[PDB]
Amino acid sequence: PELFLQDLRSLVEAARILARLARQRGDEHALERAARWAEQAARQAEKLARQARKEGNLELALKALQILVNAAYVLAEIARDRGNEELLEYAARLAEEAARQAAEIWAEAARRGNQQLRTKAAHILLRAAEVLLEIARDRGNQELLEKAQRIVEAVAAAQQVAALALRLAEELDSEEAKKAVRAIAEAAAAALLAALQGKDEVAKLALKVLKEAIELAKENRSEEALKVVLEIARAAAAAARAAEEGKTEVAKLALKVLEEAIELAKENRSEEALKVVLEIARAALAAAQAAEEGKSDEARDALRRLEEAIEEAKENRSKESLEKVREEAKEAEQQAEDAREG
Amino acid sequence: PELFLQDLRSLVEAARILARLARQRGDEHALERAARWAEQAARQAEKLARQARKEGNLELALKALQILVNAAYVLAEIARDRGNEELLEYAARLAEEAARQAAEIWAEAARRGNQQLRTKAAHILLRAAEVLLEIARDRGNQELLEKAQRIVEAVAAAQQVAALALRLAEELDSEEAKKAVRAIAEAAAAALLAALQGKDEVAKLALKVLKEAIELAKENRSEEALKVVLEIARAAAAAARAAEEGKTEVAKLALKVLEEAIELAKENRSEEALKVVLEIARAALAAAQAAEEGKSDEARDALRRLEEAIEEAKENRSKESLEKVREEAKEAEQQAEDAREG
Amino acid sequence: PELFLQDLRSLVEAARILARLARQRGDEHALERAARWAEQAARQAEKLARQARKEGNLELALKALQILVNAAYVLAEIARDRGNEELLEYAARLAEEAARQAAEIWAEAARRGNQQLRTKAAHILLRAAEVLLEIARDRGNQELLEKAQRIVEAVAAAQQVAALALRLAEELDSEEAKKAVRAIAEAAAAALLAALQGKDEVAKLALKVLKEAIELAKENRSEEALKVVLEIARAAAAAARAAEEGKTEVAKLALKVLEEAIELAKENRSEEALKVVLEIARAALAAAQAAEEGKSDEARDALRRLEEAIEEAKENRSKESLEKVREEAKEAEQQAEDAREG
Repeated sequence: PELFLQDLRSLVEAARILARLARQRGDEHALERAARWAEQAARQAEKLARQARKEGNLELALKALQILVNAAYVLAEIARDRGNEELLEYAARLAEEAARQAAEIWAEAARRGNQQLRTKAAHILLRAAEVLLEIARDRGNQELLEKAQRIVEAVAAAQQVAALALRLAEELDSEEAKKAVRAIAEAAAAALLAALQGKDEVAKLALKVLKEAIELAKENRSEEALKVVLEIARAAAAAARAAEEGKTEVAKLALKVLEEAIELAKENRSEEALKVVLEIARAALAAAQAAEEGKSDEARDALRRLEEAIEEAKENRSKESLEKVREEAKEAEQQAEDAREG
Repeated sequence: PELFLQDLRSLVEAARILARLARQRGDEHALERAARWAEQAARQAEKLARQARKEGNLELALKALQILVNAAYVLAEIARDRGNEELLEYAARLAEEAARQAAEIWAEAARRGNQQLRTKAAHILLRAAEVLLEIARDRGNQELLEKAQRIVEAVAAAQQVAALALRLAEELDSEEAKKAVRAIAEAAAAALLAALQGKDEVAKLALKVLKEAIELAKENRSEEALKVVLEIARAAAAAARAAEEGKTEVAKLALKVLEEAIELAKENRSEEALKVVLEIARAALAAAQAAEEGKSDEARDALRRLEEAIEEAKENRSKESLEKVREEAKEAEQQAEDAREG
Repeated sequence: PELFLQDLRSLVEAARILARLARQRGDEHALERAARWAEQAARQAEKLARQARKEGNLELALKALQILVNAAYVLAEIARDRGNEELLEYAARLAEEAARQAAEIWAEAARRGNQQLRTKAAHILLRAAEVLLEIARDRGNQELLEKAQRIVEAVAAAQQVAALALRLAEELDSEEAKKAVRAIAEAAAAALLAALQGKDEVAKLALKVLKEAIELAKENRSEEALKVVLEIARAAAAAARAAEEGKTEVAKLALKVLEEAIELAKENRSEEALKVVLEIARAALAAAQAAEEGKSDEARDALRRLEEAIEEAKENRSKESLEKVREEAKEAEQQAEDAREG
């Protein structure tokens, strides 16, 4: 049970001893035996985590990482002394595919409404990226450092999106607010998986778009703006499925489609201009399912339609032309219905 | 709530990564960004601790230190590598004014009767002085080491005064004993703030006076001696407000006024000599409020009155002259009433 | 109470500061004072552990070790800098006689049926052997390393015997199984004390005999084989009291008396051959009390009787000669009754 979880922690703390003890004894017979006391151990937890994540059980699969994550820092002191990069590039795959399912845990954290666990996942991601640090604290994998500095940057700022949620479910103890906050966070977890892939600038600017969402939500908070930011929360969310589809050319385009809209929020802040912005986003949630489908020449065919219209409200913002970008926003929202139907 | 307390621990463990990761990448853009991930974090807890200590809430403001105390050991590895002593002398004020309110927590620990927390405060003071150690483990601030060696010495011995309290509230499970023990400890916390200021010898000998209190309390423990040591417990207490008033010349004099009295306790141990010692102390609790007032030429005017009387019981100790230092102790106790009235 | 247990943890963390602080200040007056803040502390717990182990209280005497075990790693940084091997060979006796009673705790763990604590004891043994590592991480006590590499090897494999117990009290949730499992573990704790003494090969092969017990128990598990392995569990157990009696010549002989029997288990697996093996072991539990008595010329006189009979079932295994090693096993079991009576 959970006794076998504490029955495995000592085995890990038995490799950190026998590996440091057998490297200091010339016992490469026991240093290869202590290097086996860690390889024979970490797998029994990876199958335990795969079966716990299969049962939809969080708190145990969460405690299954902090023990399995530390298993790298012991195999680091082993494969560094023996010098075998075939046993060092083995802990590389042991940490990359480990933090793999660590973010799929932080998904249903906000996607199901657990807020004290979406901040408990950051420990693993923080204390597991530190397994590549001391692995290259002096060594040097130049391309690997270009990830942890773009990964650890994608954790601390990711948990920062969960900060305004609390300070807005506490500054606004409402259900029309704690539903957006739980979904404007269920939409912020995608920025993790969007900068955790090669495109680090795609999601650096993805959360940067959701940044102005709360700033335009604390400035003008309507019951039609709580749903304007919420219909834009889970709308810019799928801009990662466009970046996670080669279409970072269309995702960094799609994620930017809302930037000038959230900028046109507190300038011409009208209940008729909000419902034109609050109705302008829904196509992005359909154009992202189209760049997660493959129509980059049809998403950009519909994306190049709201550009001269982005140069419409920008050029012509007066009451009859921002309300003409209203009958033009409805026309732009029709290109998605002509594309979603396909 | 307390979720934002765990939502801040990961942010600290995210600076210890990104600062060690960006110093090892030439990213003084991210090493100045990781040096900001710690500066933007520690303040949100210092205001949380100031608002928790404002509400009279212990256990949360106590857990607010162990996270805020560790914040120094991360900024140490930053300001040491960059070499900027304008960012290193910033963590100096971040640790000095931090342990500032750490002893004001241990005050109401015994001053309100919480004994398992007066020993929980020592962790912070011990694990926060260790933030100056690794900051100068090789560097070297010679004047700063002359504090931590006089500070850490003032913690371990301070928590030693709380040891006899337990072993006397357990060796004497009484209320006439657990009230003195809770006040002979509420009087021992002042020795912390008296050696934590420049005068390290003032309180080294202050607890050394309360040392013979329990030794003369385990030797001759009367119900009139439980109140003799208790009327001397919170009496020598205010000898710090004299040292914390420049008058370490009058405090180290006032703290020494009880030394020869506790020595005259188990030699001429009489219920008529106890009530002459048990009535000799109360003037010190009034002469300390006078050296905490400014009458160093009037406290020493009344202190130089019990000196030839200290040379009275010492010279003339026989039954008619220790009982003549009785009608002289009452005369000495009258100089405080002529001084307290002012 | 347990407040004095937390009132002692800070005192330990006050030596690790003042010893590192006074060695870095030339204060060999305070470095000898910090070396006293640890010597005056560790004994108050060793008497607390001796009085807790006297009261048969586990969880507190278990938490009395993790604090007392760490006390070595602080005195290591002291006696290494001062260079005095008369203060370094003092922490040697402080760690050897410490792990002394650490295994006598893991005894009644399974010998009384507590399975989640027999795995909690491994932490101490693992995190206390690591006190000799950093003590000789660079120094070098060649004969001492020949112990910790044979001690830490005797912990991780010892807790491995407790693994099959869970995976057989969970794979077979029975009382005829959870009684053997609690006794085939109460018999595995002796292998700890048998390789923790000079004879490291005596118990390396002792658990190696109990290894084939479960392998022959998962292959052919009868209700007469659950009692065959259980009557062999606590039978090979006392093969340590023979090794812990100089008679490692008779113990490594006695521990090997069951090897060829567990090998003759799944080859001629008969309910009439099981009850001949299940009745062949009981003499070992009586021949081990004879090598724990001193009759090495009478135990080997009875041990040299089952050798030509070991060369009987091996030579003559057919149905009439393994059943003739049946009427010979009863004859061999009679030499113990003629020896136990003495």
